[PDB]
Amino acid sequence: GIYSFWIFDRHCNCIFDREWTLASNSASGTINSKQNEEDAKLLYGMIFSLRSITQKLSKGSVKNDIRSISTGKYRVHTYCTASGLWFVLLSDFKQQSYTQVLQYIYSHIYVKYVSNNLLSPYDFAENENEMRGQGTRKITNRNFISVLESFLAPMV
Amino acid sequence: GYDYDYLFKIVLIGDSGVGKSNLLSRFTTDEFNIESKSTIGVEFATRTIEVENKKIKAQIWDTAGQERYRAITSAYYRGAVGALIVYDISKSSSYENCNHWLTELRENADDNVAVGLIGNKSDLAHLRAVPTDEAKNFAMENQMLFTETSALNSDNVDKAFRELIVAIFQMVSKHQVDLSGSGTNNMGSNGAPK
Amino acid sequence: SLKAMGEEIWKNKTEKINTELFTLTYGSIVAQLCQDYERDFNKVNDHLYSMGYNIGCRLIEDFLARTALPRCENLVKTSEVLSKCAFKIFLNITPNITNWSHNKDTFSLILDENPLADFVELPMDAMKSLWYSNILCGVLKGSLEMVQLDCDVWFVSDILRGDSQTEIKVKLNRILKDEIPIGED
Amino acid sequence: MAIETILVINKSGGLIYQRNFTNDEQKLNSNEYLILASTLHGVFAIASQLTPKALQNTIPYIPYVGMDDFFKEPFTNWNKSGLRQLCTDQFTMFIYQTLTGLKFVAISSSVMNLAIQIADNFLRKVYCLYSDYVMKDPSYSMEMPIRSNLFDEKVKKMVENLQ
Amino acid sequence: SLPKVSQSVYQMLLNEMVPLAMGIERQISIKRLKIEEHHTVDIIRSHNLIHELYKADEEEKEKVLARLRNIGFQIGLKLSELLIFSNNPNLKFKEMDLLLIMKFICRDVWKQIFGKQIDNLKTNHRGTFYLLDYDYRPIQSFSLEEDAKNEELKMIEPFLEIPVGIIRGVLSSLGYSSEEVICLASFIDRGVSFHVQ
Repeated sequence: GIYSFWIFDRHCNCIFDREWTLASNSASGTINSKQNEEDAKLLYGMIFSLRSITQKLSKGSVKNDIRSISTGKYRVHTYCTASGLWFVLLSDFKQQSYTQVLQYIYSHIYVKYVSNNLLSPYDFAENENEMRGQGTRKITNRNFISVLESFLAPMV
Repeated sequence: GYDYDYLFKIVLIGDSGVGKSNLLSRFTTDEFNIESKSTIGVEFATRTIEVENKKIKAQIWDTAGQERYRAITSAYYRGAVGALIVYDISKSSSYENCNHWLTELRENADDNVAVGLIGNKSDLAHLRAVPTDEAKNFAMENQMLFTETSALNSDNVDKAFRELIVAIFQMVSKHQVDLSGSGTNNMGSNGAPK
Repeated sequence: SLKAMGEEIWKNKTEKINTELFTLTYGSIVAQLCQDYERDFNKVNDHLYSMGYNIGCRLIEDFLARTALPRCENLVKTSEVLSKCAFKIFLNITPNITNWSHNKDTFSLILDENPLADFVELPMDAMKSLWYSNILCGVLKGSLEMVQLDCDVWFVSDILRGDSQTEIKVKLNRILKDEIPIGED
Repeated sequence: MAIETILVINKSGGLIYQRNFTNDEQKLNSNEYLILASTLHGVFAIASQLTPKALQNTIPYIPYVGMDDFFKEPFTNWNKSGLRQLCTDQFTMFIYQTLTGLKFVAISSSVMNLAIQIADNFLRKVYCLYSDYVMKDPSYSMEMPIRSNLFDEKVKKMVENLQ
Repeated sequence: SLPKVSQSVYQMLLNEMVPLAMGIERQISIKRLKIEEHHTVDIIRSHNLIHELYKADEEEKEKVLARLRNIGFQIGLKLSELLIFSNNPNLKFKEMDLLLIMKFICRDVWKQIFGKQIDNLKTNHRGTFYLLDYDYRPIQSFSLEEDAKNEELKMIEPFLEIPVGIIRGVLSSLGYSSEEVICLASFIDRGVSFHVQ
């Protein structure tokens, strides 16, 4: 149902990446150390190149953005908010677009527990010029991870 | 429309920081609407010349080295017909693996390629990491076109591209004869009998 | 289009009373800066601006979470959404858009009523030294840059010092870019 | 379902054919199509390499597209670790790799799994016209744009037979 | 009924007079900068301003915590008259007992700031009334890192000095100055504690 969940900031950093080794109701993952950063660079560059070629190919006035990228095995689902903060999500087949869940996370978990957390920041940047893509920092909030592993767990 | 005749792909390969991308922008159309480099890796640039009353379109793919894209680059040399190994005379460790780039590019590019070798940043000629006569010799027993580019004068690199497209042209120059289409007669009133 | 969806968000949002709270809260935290500096008034504007910045930068993600909006680019669209579904959602009021520039750049933001200076009378020593609702310039300067614009806001006049209206003359100076995810190889 | 633009790219990156069908607009100058086609070849390469804890059947049918027809029986595909279908709001992009490596790209102005089933039975019927009318062509060298003018109004009839 | 505005801008206003308190004490006049119309304003934001209180000199922290109850004092003694105009029946100014104004505050103030009652109230009969609420509203959304739960209570301890000032203000509306302390006091099923003096 769900293989992996990722966030990307405005300043081109993966900041959250829940992977499921065996999927199912529960699994292991979230190690940025085990080449998760290299996978994030591949995931980001893919979505950035396809988001770049969509705006050159978009007639109309309200330009569009990626809704899903299939492959022969899995799918990529996106929700690119206007503040430059991208929810990508790698899934299985036999079920339609997860855009309702992907805005439910933004409307009930991220703004509930990260942006309205005021101990931890919203920028997620130490504040240097080595934060353009090349620095790595993580929010790690205890209540955020608990409810985010709680909600996706029925979708095995 | 499009109306060109042939289309070649030419890789630019080397170590990182040897100065390939600044070499690419000065001599050819650039920054059209390309998203950038590193987002997908290996930026693409285009150059349109004509040889022998045929129109030639050349796409130059400056390969990017970041260790992360090393697996991706292999697949990008598939079908690559023109090639250019770039090295800088100031630094010296690029020439230790320039031969390795040639070996990797003789592998899985085409049946036959035409690899040039170009010395960027000859503005720092006084800072010569490797002698030009050794690289000239190493081009001579590897059948390679050899160039020294100032990076302040674009005439040398432009001349190199024109001659490289000539040598790769005659290599693939398919024979052509004529398309005149002038043979007309037979305007009658058709006394047919079947 | 918008004003239907603004009332649609005014049917599923958590509400409380705008009188007897929040004018109290903002007036108490401007009375603290009045007494904390120790009765100097051209400094409290440059602390309320620097506080409104930090309260706007986190508000913008809540506002994009409530209503699904794209990244606004021209000043037709920002001026439409600020008058129709930002101030209507958060503060129940709506402004109006006059004093439009040449070349689609710098406009004014006349506020009809104001639930920050509501039922406040301002003392005579700050007729020409204080801006009262200068958390609003903080939320606009620290909120419009977070949709990757770059702006400048300032009050021009206020009801407390002057018969003319409360208006903010927001200026577009430049539009910022998106950055490419490495320096180089 | 529907198709608005045929794009045929090579086995080595840059494209050899495109013909916007009733687009009535030219958003991209002809030169851009080359960097778009090379970008699709690159992201088709990249979408191989990321794949999650998987490592584990694409059987279309005959829907009678185009009105005898070209084939009768369910068949297979040839790419699994690779890009197959992009989906956005204005359009939807299908892509189809052959076994030899020759990708066919179809941009679709009709949006919102059965679209795969109707899509690849059209993108194999453009592959049969490619192998019938461009391969038997001694003026056509390999690795060259498709300058034949029979291939255009052999595929225009089948796509206006679709939509 | 009444004219209304949204709770999510008020609660986010209510969370952050403590960065305002350290920006008023530390800035008497890594820090950053911004500009306006031929000016500049030197900015410091909230994550790098509550964390100057984990490294606070002890007279500086205790100088800050008087200001939080001073804010609460001003909003309480300004709030009590408008809650009198709401209803506030059957109590007096000198007010010889204390439970009838502790029945007032949990039903009448704490609904108008937080929407519910103080759900527990314990009666020491010599004048120490315990006011316990289980899920306090502005501290619904604060958490530290991956199981570093010891070092966050002492980090977040300025944030309870607003309802010191609230109950100072609504009792200085009824006459006098008192003494106040706070607790944490976790629940029994799916806390905070205030005294009276």
